[PDB]
Amino acid sequence: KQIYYSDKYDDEEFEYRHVMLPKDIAKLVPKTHLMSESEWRNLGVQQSQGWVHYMIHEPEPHILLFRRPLPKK
Amino acid sequence: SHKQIYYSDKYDDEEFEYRHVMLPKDIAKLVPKTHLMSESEWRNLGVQQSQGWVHYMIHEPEPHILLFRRPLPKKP
Repeated sequence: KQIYYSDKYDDEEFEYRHVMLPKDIAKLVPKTHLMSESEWRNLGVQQSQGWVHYMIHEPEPHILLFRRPLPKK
Repeated sequence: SHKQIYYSDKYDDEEFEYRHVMLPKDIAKLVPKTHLMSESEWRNLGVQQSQGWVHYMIHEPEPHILLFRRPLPKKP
């Protein structure tokens, strides 16, 4: 498999997006704490900047929810 | 599923920058069977990406997958 990034969906202050990890590397996503910008890059998830892991997902561990405030506004 | 379309990483080389959008199989049919798309055509599918992308090939085996590519600068 490979990593797939979705389309962005934004709200009143955040441009949203989530990554789809192959179950292969999903078993490296810590379940106890959010990943640091430096942490997820080490996984394989290449993105721009300002994209930060904002929420832990216990149900579906292969989905990394990312956030970032609207385009350097 | 608040999302269905998926973009892969920009695997590139010293000539062209690649990527490939992945449509949900419930749309493969709206994808022109006989010709390559124009920016307008794929944007219509809902594929959102940088303007410079170009539909250079139809993925025969599994058609629901769009194959884009763009030129990588430096010579020229």
